[PDB]
Amino acid sequence: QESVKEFLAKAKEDFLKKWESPAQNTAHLDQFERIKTLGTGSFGRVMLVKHKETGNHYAMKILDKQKVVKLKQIEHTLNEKRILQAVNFPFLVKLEFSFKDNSNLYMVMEYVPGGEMFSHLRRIGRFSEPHARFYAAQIVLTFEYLHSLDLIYRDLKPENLLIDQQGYIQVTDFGFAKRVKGRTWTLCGTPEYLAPEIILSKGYNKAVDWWALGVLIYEMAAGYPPFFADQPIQIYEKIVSGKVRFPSHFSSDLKDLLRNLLQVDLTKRFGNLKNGVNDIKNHKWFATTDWIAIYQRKVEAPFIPKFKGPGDTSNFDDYEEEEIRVSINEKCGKEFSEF
Repeated sequence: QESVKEFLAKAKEDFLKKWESPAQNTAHLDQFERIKTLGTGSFGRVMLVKHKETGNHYAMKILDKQKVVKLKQIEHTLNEKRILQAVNFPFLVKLEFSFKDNSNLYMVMEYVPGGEMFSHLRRIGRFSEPHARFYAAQIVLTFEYLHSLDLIYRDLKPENLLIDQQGYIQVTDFGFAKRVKGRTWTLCGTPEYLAPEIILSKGYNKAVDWWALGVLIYEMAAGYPPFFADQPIQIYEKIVSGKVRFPSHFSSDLKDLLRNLLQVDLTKRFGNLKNGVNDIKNHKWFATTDWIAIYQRKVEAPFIPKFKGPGDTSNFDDYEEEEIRVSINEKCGKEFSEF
């Protein structure tokens, strides 16, 4: 416990230095060769690229400034980059470079070829309780780290959990990550993973991450999320109801933990009590977990993604290659001046 406290203090000092003096403009597009588009969204894309000089592969997130403004994701994109450049933890994907041009914002990250947990979960069906516990433990440590720096993550789901070549998690997408002391109000996340207090719209705190952990653990072990319905409105009804139905194969301990994580009133929810993360870390379901060994990656992973070489992308879906448009005129200069 003393080694944790001492680790987190050093980590806060490290974070705050970089938080106060953010790295900017540490590379340029011309330094990278495009290999393949790994994914697309409403205001950007992520591409596999090769750094021309070193031959190292990276995952490059490219965001269209005009589209970020239109979808009102300005502050969110600024948060993402500022937080990512300042954090350092094994289970967070490392931001190696960032920069911008006339048209786009760029975040070059370590490439994780194993793909998203979500795809592996669908292929396998459901994880064993020992299997789920392995992943969950890493998320518990990751939140313990993030919350210690007053950071809420807010985008937990298996889609955002990449599996590295050691079979350990790397969390990607900090679009909803925010530094806040106390409460915040933005309606954001994924309907299946939203805490009641987000839906209720009265404001909320880091306790929403612990709720989402409850959802993640359920989804991992059951093969499907605890609150599912045809339409978001019906999903939200189930969430705020205070009712969960657990599969028969769920251990008594697992159910107890999920009852305490999927706790509707944020003042009785595990991880938001006076005793914080220890209520989770010391829970019976985790009695077998060696938290230090997990941090170190000394625990045998349940599954190692097949490596198929550098620049192989078989763990990702296919996407048509579209142009990377760079305008001659600077766009949205003011809005993204801090990037």
